[PDB]
Amino acid sequence: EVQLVQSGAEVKKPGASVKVSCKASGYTFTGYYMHWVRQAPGQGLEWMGRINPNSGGTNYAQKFQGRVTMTRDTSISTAYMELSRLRSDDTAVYYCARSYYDYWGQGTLVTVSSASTKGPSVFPLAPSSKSTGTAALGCLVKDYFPEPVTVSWNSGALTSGVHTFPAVLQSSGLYSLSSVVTVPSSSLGTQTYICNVNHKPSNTKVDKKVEPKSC
Amino acid sequence: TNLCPFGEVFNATRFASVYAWNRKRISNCVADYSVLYNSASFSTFKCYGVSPTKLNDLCFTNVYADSFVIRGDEVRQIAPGQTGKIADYNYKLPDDFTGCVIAWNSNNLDSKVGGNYNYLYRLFRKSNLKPFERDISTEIYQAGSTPCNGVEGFNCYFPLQSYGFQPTNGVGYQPYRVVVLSFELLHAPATVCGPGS
Amino acid sequence: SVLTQPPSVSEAPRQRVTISCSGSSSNIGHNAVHWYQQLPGKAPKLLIYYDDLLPAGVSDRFSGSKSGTSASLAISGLQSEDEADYYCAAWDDILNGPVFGGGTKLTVLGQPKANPTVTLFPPSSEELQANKATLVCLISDFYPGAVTVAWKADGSPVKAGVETTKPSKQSNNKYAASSYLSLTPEQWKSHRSYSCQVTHEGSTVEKTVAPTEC
Ligand SMILES: *[C@@H]1O[C@H](CO)[C@@H](O[C@@H]2O[C@H](CO)[C@@H](O[C@@H]3O[C@H](CO)[C@@H](O)[C@H](O)[C@@H]3O)[C@H](O)[C@H]2NC(C)=O)[C@H](O)[C@H]1NC(C)=O
Repeated sequence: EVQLVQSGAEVKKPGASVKVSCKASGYTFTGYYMHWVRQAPGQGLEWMGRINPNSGGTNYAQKFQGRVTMTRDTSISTAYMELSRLRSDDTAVYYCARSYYDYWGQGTLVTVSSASTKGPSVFPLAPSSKSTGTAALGCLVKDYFPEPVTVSWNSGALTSGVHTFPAVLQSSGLYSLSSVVTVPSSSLGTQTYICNVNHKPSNTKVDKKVEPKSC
Repeated sequence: TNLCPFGEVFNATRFASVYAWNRKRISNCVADYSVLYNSASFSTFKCYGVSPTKLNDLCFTNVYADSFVIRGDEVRQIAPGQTGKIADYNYKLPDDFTGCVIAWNSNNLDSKVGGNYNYLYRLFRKSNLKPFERDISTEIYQAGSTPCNGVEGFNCYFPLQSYGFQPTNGVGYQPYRVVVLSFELLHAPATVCGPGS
Repeated sequence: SVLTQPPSVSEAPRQRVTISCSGSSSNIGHNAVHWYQQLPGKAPKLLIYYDDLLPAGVSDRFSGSKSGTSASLAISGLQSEDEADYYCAAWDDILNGPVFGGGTKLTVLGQPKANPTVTLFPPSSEELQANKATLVCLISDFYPGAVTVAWKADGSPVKAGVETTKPSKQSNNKYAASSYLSLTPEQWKSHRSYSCQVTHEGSTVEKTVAPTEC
């Protein structure tokens, strides 16, 4: 069976460089082209370049010319992709793929962020203009690193209508997410809604009361 | 009393892939075609240029038995004037064919639980086959402007593909063994004759 | 991206869906099209090569064709395991390399279609006092889980400062997504209105906020 096994997830600062490896098994390494394809989180596939593992000839996408180096070590059937002077928007899952992408590696996550361990700050998302029939409210869990954060509501007593979104990686190199709850508007003057935010990578734990607002 | 080694062809334990189809010359022997033609074992038995019932009384300079395995819905391609990947790139019969095409379902022999990938066929060729031509090459097929230089990639495709023979498949996708008998009458002493010749 | 695919398609189980791949003379016109299936959270896999050929072990429910500068993938006997993003690719003679389509998300309809509810939150008083301004557009309870989100400030499309999550499954099995517009307080107060526009199954809903009103 053909297999392409890649090295593990990387965290790099902007300006640094990343080298990802791809070990081939189950075929003649020099008989098939190798490509590198990247995929930013939630986006499409993007071809970076290719290397002939027999001749060692390389060909790169224009936008990576001067920044990427693709090499191969035939003695251990491994292809390498080195991307230099990393930018925030190079955060992606990077894949090696053989021939006309007829076999793919499992992918290597590279996260480019200048950030250290940091707890979030929590802001309230207040409901408005609903008297007595449903209202959305939530909390914005902002600027934390690394992932992940946990969010509950009223120490776990409120789960119906609760949804916590996946995080986004901001240009800052810090993560943010939101958690929302949908509730009856006629419950706002009485029921108290507190989001409990726990960041286990740091040791921050925050409780933020979300109350209606006075326009 | 020299009988022809037909059992060596029909009852052979393994058959060739259609792209590398086997040919056996039959010579200097007595052949009972009646037994084959009248055997219910063969689901396909269509002759061209000859009557099957007359074979037992004819003599020929030579007889060729070509054998291979294909898919059930590809048996129709083993006939004069057919088109398709089998007729075009693997085994071609001339328009003036003089012989018989015999075929029988081989699911119990050439299928394996999970797929038998031992039987191959040619899917790419810059050019159709000539009648009775055999092509066993494996050069990478260059579908574009750029040369392939012995490496597979975009527009650079290996020319053979493997059949997936699983006992579960419909009849159209099960393996069929095929034997094509060609009857040659050349300016030389006839050496193959039927018993009642 | 170089090849254009529909962002989204859906069909009921056991039916037939088709996914189009649109190119130009330099790529599809002269080169073979290929199709890839990417199951959620997994690596892509080859489905079709050289326009219509199937790799060993790929079900014949999948088929492909090319006509002119366009290609299509057809999936018959739709199964729920077919839910995935599908990408086409072909060699392009002008750019001297293989180009991708943007990808198509396939939904196999296993529940009723449901319109998104949308809430656009303005920056909080607390956040503004921290000298930040994030507009937060939350989208929930929609099916199939495929949306396009667009931001407009007054009359101009806003591309910079926008971050959007891919639809995520809710506890009730409908889908939800989030979008952020991160501004400085001065940018926030310099426009009269902001709007988050959510397109779902050909329908576009819009919510707006304004710095002076609530
Ligand atoms: C390929 O191999 C098979 C099996 O070895 C050959 O078939 C068998 O041939 C023998 C002798 O001709 C048959 O024996 C006879 O069976 C009949 C049944 O009515 C009986 O009346 C006779 O007294 C004699 O015992 C045997 O039945 C037959 N088996 C089958 C399944 O047909 C076959 O001839 C071989 N093919 C070639 C081209 O040599």
